[PDB]
Amino acid sequence: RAMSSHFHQQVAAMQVLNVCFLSTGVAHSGVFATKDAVAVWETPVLAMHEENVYTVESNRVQVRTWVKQLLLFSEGNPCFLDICGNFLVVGTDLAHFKSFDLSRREAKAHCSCRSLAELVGIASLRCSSSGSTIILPSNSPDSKICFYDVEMDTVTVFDFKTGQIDRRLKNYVPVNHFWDQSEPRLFVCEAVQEDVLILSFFISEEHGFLLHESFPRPATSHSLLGMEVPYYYFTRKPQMVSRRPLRDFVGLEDCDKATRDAMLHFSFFVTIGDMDEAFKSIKLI
Amino acid sequence: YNLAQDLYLASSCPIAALEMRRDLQHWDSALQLAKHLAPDQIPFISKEYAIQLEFAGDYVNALAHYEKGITGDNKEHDEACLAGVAQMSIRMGDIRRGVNQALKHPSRVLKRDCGAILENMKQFSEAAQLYEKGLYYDKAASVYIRSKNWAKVGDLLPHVSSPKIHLQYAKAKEADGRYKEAVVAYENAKQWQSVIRIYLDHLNNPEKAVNIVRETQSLDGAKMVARFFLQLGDYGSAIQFLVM
Repeated sequence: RAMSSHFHQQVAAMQVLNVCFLSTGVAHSGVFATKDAVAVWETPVLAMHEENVYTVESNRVQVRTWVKQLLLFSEGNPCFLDICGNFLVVGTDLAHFKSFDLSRREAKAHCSCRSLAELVGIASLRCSSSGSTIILPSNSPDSKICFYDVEMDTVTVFDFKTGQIDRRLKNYVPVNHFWDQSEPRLFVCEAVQEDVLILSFFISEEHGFLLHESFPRPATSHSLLGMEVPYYYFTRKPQMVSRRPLRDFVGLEDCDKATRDAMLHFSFFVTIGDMDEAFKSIKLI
Repeated sequence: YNLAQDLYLASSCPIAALEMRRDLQHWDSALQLAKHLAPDQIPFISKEYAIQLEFAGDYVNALAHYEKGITGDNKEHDEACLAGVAQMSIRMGDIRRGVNQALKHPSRVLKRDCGAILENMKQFSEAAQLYEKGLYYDKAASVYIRSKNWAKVGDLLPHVSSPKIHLQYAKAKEADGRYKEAVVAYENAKQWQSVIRIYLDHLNNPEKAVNIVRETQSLDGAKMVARFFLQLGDYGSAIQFLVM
């Protein structure tokens, strides 16, 4: 089977159906896992948002109890949901997507409808915690990767073959992607050779896109489940969750939130090249 | 390293201990040793100590070691220590003394960083003075806009290289309604967008408007000035005067 696996809020779920709460270290067609509620899925994609349910009806989104909220699509049937932070991206396979805010009681459209085809099928969508960054165009996946700049209202397309970013790894094609659960600027990508390599990048508005980490997929791991500080979490080839501390993050796994945030800043400024700022961030450590 | 130091002091080359303490960035221990072995290194090491104290955020001891790291021979070292004392005194809230040492240091870079420090304390006037001292008219205009003291903004505009501050000051004048310093600022802001709008609205000079279009390829108000001014029988020549 496809073994639809997800990771969110330090909860990793694999369809077998192993559920690992790695924050507490407890192990027990698609599955979505949070700290409190786990939802299995008539919808192409559905998930829990606390007690909210993101039911995906024909060109429509609803929230009901275990009918609460309604959202209308004017744009193809939405089939890509990704909740991160307090923002949810709802995307289709017809080069269109929207971002809805969840900092309030109900989902409100943070961004209006946009056309990926005008800017540039869609493989999959993912979102950041802040929701300001919203993707793989295509039914085989394509090397190019698109990120929609909501605030400045543009698109940035990075080509795997050429290593160039157009504003509107050469033998690898992305097949899966995720985001860090704390830093909206940290993005990850799984690329299969046209073997499998994991590329983590930092999205800096004032500098662009940066090559943060580039490491081959571990032998025991077969798919990129995601990350959460300070571990890359992968689906292990048959605890079916493999956690690898980040290369910079070796040794500070048991530190407090302030120290891990400071060395997160260190890694980000190293990707920028800001040696001085990374030095300042490390200073207290 | 404790045993290594204990053995070094008993050796025939005691200063070696200081060296390793200096090589281990143990500046406190290095200062403790240097009072006996090498007192000439007492200032330099002390300054380095303060630098670490500066980078650790412990500014109180950084000020003390900066003022304790002053010499009478190395002019560059003395100037660096004086700049450190100025920055610390500024961050102590002793703003008068801090800016006093800021004035009496021949280095524009100290003014550059001190402007940012004052921006951290948000003292717009002091930051403006510091920026305007060495070479920084643009940052002085920025902090003056933050303080909304547009007289000094206009004074700095001939030397201001930032069109954004020109745009902000022109918007301020549009709020004031003079519409003439606004025109000059917009022209310095690469904003004929607003110059032609003012010539359509306030100055009402169609001839200068079309001259602006001819000399700068103004577009946004190009059709609009003709639309407003086409109210005559021969005003078709005017709607052709905009090259249509």
